[PDB]
Amino acid sequence: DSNNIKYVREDAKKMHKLWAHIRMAMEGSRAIKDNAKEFVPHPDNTKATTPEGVARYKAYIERAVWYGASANTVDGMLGQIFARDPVFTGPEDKFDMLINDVDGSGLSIHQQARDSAEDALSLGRGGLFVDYSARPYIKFIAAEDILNWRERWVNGAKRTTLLVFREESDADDDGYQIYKEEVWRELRLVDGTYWQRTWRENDGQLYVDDWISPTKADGSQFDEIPFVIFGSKNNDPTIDMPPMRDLVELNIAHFRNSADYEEACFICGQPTLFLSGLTEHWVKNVLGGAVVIGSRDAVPLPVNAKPELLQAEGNGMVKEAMDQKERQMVALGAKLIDSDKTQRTFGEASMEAAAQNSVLSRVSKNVSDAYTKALRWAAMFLGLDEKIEYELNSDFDINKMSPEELAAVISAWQSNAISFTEMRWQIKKGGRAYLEDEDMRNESEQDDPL
Amino acid sequence: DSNNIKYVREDAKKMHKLWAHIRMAMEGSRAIKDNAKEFVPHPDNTKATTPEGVARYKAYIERAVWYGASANTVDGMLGQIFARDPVFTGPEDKFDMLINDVDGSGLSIHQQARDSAEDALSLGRGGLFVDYSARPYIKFIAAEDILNWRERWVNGAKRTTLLVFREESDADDDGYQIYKEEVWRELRLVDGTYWQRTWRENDGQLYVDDWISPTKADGSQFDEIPFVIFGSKNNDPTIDMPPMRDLVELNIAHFRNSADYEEACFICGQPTLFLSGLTEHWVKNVLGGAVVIGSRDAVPLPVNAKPELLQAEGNGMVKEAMDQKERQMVALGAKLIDSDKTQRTFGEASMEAAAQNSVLSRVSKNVSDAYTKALRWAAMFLGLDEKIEYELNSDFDINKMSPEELAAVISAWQSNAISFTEMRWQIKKGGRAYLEDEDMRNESEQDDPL
Amino acid sequence: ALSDLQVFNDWAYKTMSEVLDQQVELFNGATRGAIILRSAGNTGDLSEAAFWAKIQGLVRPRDPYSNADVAAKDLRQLVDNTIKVASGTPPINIPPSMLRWIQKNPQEAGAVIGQQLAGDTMQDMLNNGLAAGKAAFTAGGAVHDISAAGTGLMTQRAFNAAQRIFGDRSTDIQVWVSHSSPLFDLYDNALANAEQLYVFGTVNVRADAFGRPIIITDSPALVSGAAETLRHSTLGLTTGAILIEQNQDFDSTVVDGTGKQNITRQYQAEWSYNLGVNGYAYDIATGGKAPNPTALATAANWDKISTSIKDTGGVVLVTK
Amino acid sequence: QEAGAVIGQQLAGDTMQDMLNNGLAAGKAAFTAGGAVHDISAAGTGLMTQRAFN
Repeated sequence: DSNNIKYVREDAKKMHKLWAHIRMAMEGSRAIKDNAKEFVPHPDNTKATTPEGVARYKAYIERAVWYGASANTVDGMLGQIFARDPVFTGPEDKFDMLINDVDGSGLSIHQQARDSAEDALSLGRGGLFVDYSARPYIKFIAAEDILNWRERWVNGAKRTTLLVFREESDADDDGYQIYKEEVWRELRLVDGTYWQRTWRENDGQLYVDDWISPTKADGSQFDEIPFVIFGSKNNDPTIDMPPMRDLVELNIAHFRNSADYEEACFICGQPTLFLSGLTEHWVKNVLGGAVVIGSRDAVPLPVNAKPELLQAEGNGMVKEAMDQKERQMVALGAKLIDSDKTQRTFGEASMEAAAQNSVLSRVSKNVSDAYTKALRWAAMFLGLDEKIEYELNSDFDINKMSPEELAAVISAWQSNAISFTEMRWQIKKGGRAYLEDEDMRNESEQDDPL
Repeated sequence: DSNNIKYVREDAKKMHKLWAHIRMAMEGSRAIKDNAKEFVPHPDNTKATTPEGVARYKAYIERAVWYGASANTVDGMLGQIFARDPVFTGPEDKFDMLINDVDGSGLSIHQQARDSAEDALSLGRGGLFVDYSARPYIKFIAAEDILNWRERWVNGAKRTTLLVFREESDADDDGYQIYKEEVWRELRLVDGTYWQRTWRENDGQLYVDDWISPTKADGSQFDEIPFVIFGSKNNDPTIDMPPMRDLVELNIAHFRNSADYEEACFICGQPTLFLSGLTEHWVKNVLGGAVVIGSRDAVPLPVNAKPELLQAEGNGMVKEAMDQKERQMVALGAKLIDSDKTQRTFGEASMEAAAQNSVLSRVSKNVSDAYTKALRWAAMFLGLDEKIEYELNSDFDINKMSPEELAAVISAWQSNAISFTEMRWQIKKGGRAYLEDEDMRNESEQDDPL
Repeated sequence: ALSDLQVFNDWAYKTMSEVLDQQVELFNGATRGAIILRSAGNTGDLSEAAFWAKIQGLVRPRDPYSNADVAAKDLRQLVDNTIKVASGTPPINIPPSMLRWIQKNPQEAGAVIGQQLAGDTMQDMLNNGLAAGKAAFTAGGAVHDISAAGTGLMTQRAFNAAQRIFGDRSTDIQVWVSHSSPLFDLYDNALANAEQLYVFGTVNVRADAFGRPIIITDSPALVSGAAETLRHSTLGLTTGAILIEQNQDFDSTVVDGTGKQNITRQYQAEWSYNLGVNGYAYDIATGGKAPNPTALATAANWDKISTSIKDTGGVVLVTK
Repeated sequence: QEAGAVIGQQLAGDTMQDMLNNGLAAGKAAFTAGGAVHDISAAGTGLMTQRAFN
């Protein structure tokens, strides 16, 4: 019951380093350059000990350019997933407060879903908490916030019996300074009953609270802890592999190769005369320690003197490795960057569309399940309808819908094959309508001007 | 008392530098060349301290060329988002005062929306403030103007308790000198009630005004602070990562590589005779320091003498570095440049359009939600209808509607499958209509001329 | 026990750390409330509570014929006490560069330090509580010694002496906590019964023949000496006898000190809790503001607050 | 974090103070260097008066 509430499950401690790495890779070039020691080894650590070595390493890191493939990958994946908006199924008037302001901050449920999908795509872990205030609130939980979970078997079933997670909040003191006050919720399930504590630590003063048992509208307590841990793979308490690991590693390798290439650019990319076969007498007498290199003047040289404009040549091995890493990130990614040079045949990509959009569909289904479960839990708080759904947009590759597509869908609705709400969802998905279905009905009931 | 109204959060202070550099990158070549000291490191610090070194560095920077594709990026993104005009749904004649002059300065809500969208696309921050004069005014708070905020849970909900922003102005005197006097607004929320103060600063003092509780037309004061902060990620007080980071860093790298390449062009670009196997006596005899190099005149050389023009040859490795960086800038998805030589096979652009347009859709949704919320708050101030909406253009890649597209839309309106206002909306998006639909109905109700 | 050598999901994937060898599950219900483990913070380095005292001459004989002179009486107010104990962690040298074993695991270092530290922290709480309880009971005169009589440990005749000491209220003693050697001596004596009150089916009784189960832990605080001078301490506890109360102020930092040829990465932890013994007060002046186990286990640092031994909860028995 | 907050507020105050003081000192030094100085300490009794402002 009472123990070290700050304890972190040791495999979460395993995953902290990787999770921080994806966070840094998403943050951008500045974050990577700030901790470049963890990514780009010094070409000579014995130099790195010396102050000249650390200055050289600083200059070496600054000249490098971060490609930013992982951030673009996550952005494009999120954009593809959230074409238009997820649709709500069931009563829409009764659930309006959960939709418009899900957490009470005015942040709509679709935006919270966007954050959850971003987390599940980037570092592949998140959580939803639904608790009573009178109005239920659907929290959002970061991956590093879920810090403990266990599983005994009661009647031989998978039942998460313990779940502790941290919360961050700024104390509302009189002044204008910013603290960081921590709150822990200890969700405990005993003999099929939900229990929870609050560990508010305002002013470091432990206002630990007695165990409480939340009740539904009709009572009967609860049978399951209302906390779904959505992930890249599935809604399991076990940690799932982040989808961005390979892309982040490729980006780091390309960044190192870029550092080498930029150092080469700055040093040996400039042509130089390299006056060979030359004597000090000749220099000090005719050159005078100064060479005019414009086309107006000519320069003399003694017998058997050969000048040689030396400069590093292109298509080197370093840039070849950089090109292959770029192609590899293109190859194992999904709509992360675009190559205007190459062309792709229509119909060839139609067959590979399903394979290319695997992670998108998986995360879409996972988050849809998680949010539907949370909505059902909130309904049971309110004693509302249970058969409700919240599905994220699963039909990917969305564009303006063709005129023949419009004719086909209208013909299909004219037959008893597609419902009116289905047809409106189709026509809105194609960017052909904006008014709600009921409003369109109300306007279209009236007689036409003719 | 604290009296620290001007205090800025630590993370906002961290983001000031990135915001300023993004502003500089958008600004153009002048701002970068004024501060090329940071972006372009001196090729030699030992010379950099010396005077001839700083002269060489100035001549080095002046020949550099700021490619400036970040500005073109943001311009193209804004043009795609703000094409035609965002649609306002609700009683217009009650809200005509807001649509016409959104802040009492004659600017339509569309122009302020465009400014907010540009600020969200550029550095991922903004703020809309609504206050009571009788008329409500929708402010526009610059990204750097929001200098403090606070997030505290009451009744288990995300509620914003403190939010301080700077309001700039110019002093009104009879003279012609322009002062720049600032007033700080402290938006505070205590026990679910919105209060407000203004801090003024003149003649060596810091004014404080009385706490006020702005009320709706129906009274009942307020429950939420009428301030919304939007960005690329979502409408949260926490900073959203600016979308231009990758483009800004790549543009800076391209700028310094262009500096190096232009130095090479100036110095080693022009050919030189480089007469080898040459004696001083021959020069002083016939050359005399002057070699006529026209096609009319021929010049001799001694035995075993070799002339050889030497200029830097093309496709240098520095040029290929600039080329790869430009291709990267294209690859990150920015609509920054076009390419006349590239040819794309249609049927594949729509495959990834949803991914190329990801941040555009995200910003569209965020700004639409923010302006919707601001309009609802203004309606609450006036005590008018609450079911009002404000949505931006969510369908990019707009173009003239094809005759087949027009026929399909018209046939869709013939059936009770798309509303008349929807048909008018699409036909206007296709640029096939300009006048208001009510004027259309008034004109077309009359009998045909025959 | 568990081996998990068959499948290696990850290198030394939590497979073993020999986390602890002593039974430390002796808190709250485990000790039947005797050693209650709680989580409620309090400030400073103490926790003082005041309660009224028993008036010694409350009832007096009265002579109706001559009331004589009224004896003057007055009422006091005793003071409770709860010292705060500070416990840390020696700097732990994490290997920053992964050391290239058959199991290559750099961050598993901190991952396993977490669990080992949790186990050792609970062990330290239990051991300090037991040592402080022994010291307080010894200072209060609640001790018995049977070392000089016979083998030095009787099967059940030993417990009756503690019952006699604690007096008429002996019913409220629930649990004896003891080292494993007294339990094995108990088994050996029971396994060869002089008065045959044991049968083969009932020779493995863990209780004390009065409904007070013996709870076994190998706490070093309950043993002292070696060979001939080896002594085992068994102490009985009522409900709420030992109060170990955490403050939930765990602090943990990892520092990249370096300073040498190779990088130096360290680990450090800090926490605190409040130790209290029912009916006794820690003498703050005699001991220290942040006492160590040596000072906690030392008598004359504990004062008897309750008027009667029956009020305070705990009796200690020494067996050789 | 209370220590960090206290340091932050005191640091804001002291940073304002330090920039103000250094600006005023540099201004006084520059005005003395440029020869735009008027002294009342020598002229009779050196006290603030509207005459000194004139």
